[PDB]
Amino acid sequence: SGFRKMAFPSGKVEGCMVQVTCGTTTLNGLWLDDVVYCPRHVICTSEDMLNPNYEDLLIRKSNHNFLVQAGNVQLRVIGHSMQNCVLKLKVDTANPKTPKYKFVRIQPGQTFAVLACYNGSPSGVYQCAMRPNFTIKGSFLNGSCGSVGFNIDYDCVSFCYMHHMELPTGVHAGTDLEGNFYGPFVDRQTAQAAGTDTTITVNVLAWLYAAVINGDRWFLNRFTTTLNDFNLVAMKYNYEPLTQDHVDILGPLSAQTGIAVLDMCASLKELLQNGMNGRTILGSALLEDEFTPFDVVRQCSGV
Amino acid sequence: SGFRKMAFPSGKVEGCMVQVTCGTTTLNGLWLDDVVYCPRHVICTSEDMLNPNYEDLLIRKSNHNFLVQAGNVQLRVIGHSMQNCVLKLKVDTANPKTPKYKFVRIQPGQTFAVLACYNGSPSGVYQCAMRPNFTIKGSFLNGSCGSVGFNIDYDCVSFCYMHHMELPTGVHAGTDLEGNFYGPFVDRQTAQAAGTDTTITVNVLAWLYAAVINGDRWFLNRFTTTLNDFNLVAMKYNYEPLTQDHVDILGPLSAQTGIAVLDMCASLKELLQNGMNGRTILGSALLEDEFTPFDVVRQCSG
Ligand SMILES: *[C@@](O)(CO)[C@H](C[C@@H]1CCNC1=O)NC(=O)[C@H](CC(C)C)NC(=O)c1cc2c(OC)cccc2[nH]1
Ligand SMILES: *[C@@](O)(CO)[C@H](C[C@@H]1CCNC1=O)NC(=O)[C@H](CC(C)C)NC(=O)c1cc2c(OC)cccc2[nH]1
Repeated sequence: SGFRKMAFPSGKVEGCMVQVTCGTTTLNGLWLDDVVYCPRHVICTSEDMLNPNYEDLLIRKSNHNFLVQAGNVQLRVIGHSMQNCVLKLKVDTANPKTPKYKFVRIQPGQTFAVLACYNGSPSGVYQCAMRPNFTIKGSFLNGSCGSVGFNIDYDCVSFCYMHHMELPTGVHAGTDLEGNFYGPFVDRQTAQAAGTDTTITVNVLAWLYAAVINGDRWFLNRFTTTLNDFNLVAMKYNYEPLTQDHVDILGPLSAQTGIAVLDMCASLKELLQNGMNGRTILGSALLEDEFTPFDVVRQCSGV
Repeated sequence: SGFRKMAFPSGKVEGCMVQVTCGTTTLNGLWLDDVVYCPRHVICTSEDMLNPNYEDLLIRKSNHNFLVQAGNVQLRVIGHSMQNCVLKLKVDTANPKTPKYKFVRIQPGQTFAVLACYNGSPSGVYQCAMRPNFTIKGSFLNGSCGSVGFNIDYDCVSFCYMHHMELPTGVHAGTDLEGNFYGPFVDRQTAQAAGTDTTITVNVLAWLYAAVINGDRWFLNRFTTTLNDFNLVAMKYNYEPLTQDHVDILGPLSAQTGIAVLDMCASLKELLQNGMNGRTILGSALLEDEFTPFDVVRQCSG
């Protein structure tokens, strides 16, 4: 038993992390087969980042302008190209530790593991959720760009995020591995705001089921609600709407606890209107929304 | 910026997890050099775990009774021994993925990464804090014994925890890599209770230093205190007493912010006696006690 935010093992990703340097600008790259993926703004200087014409700055660069370091060995760049905001550097050596992998664009509300790296060296790993406003609440410092987010299904690593930016509010923004940003952000040195953040309702419900499976039932109530009436209250409290697909996705958790999804909605409705009154749920004083139904099932099945 | 419960990358430990099976009992082992370490109760039968005499049980075991597998490849056992609650199985193959490592016994309050493992296959990694009552609030299922907790300094892996037991309350207990249980538990199929838990004072102070570093410093007062006066006060609010080592590992943060440790102790004392008065610290009205002074520096420095 027990329930904590838990990331997939990062070993298969650590073996792909490299360092990319152009001028006095350094960040992390991802080395899969004979191509290294990194944020394209590595080709910028301090002055270029204010408003960079990347296509312009890229044609003016030569292969030998890119220093790529895999641990202690230097990889030779034998070609370069740009796909959206991601620079792709072909190299003379294929990474022998390349795992079975795929590039996936994650949906808002879904979770992934983040391997924070600095100077091409892994530093830490933690779970994040792609929030509705397409930011993530991570822990990134200077030099963390190029760090990637991922999940692992059996032995296949699905890469879904590469880090680029920290917003003024302290949250973080990035691209998928095709170089497309999540959210309306742009890779220029400007202060950018995200859209209004909402709470991932299906995740809050799943996390409440995790509390019941771990013995916490104090928030339950005898009342029930309709899907529409719950959504009215949810939208009022800046919660994402709950769809029938979400109700279907919550089925297994409902069958294990014997609590109908719409019964848990009434319990969440009361929590939103009455509050927790100082009480805690699974140790938290706030309603947690960064656990997916999958995340919960994978720690609370059999308990 | 940003504060997360962050775990060390698990790759150096993933390459060391194996599966150990005796009869039908399977759990996880740690393969370092030519030795596999694992919980000794792997030699017990289902009905035998009520009050095992591990010394007699081991007498009835030979090298050929132990099935050690890295993946599906069997590692031949060429010797066996018992050290406290851990079994050391000498194997014929030295693990080529063995990292530079050491065995450490952590103190209550310190944090470490836990690599959840099942049938020798890593499944997840998360960060834990060793409670003052020698328990960790983790996520462990059937088959998780033998999973290890660890820290990584540069390229050295410091192993500090091997999982053994889930308590009736849902928290977990285990040993260091020398087989010595953290806390007053024993490897036996019985419901054992942990001592009443307390708040990790040293970590709360680290958290306050973190708030100061970020410009959130309303709680700094004009008082100071002796270490003894603070301890006696802290024990009345279910807070751990501080040691000399606790004062010492707050040194870097005290020097970074210019706030003497005992001045911050006096600030904490005020918060304990008078509450927060609706105010928040780093966006929360609850004082957090699962980040060590090192975790704070790592996430404010780099
Ligand atoms: C990468 O490491 C750059 O290689 C870096 C990521 C962080 C720095 C601190 N915390 C992080 O996660 N990314 C940046 O510095 C990006 C650069 C590219 C061009 C987008 N810039 C920002 O993240 C950024 C710029 C500004 C800003 O301007 C002026 C004003 C306010 C916030 C801000 N963030
Ligand atoms: C290991 O996997 C055993 O190999 C297993 C750990 C977990 C199982 C589920 N969640 C875990 O963390 N360990 C045990 O089952 C141990 C075996 C001991 C070391 C011999 N037993 C317990 O942890 C345990 C026993 C009892 C009990 O008795 C009866 C009564 C109440 C709780 C309890 N926990």
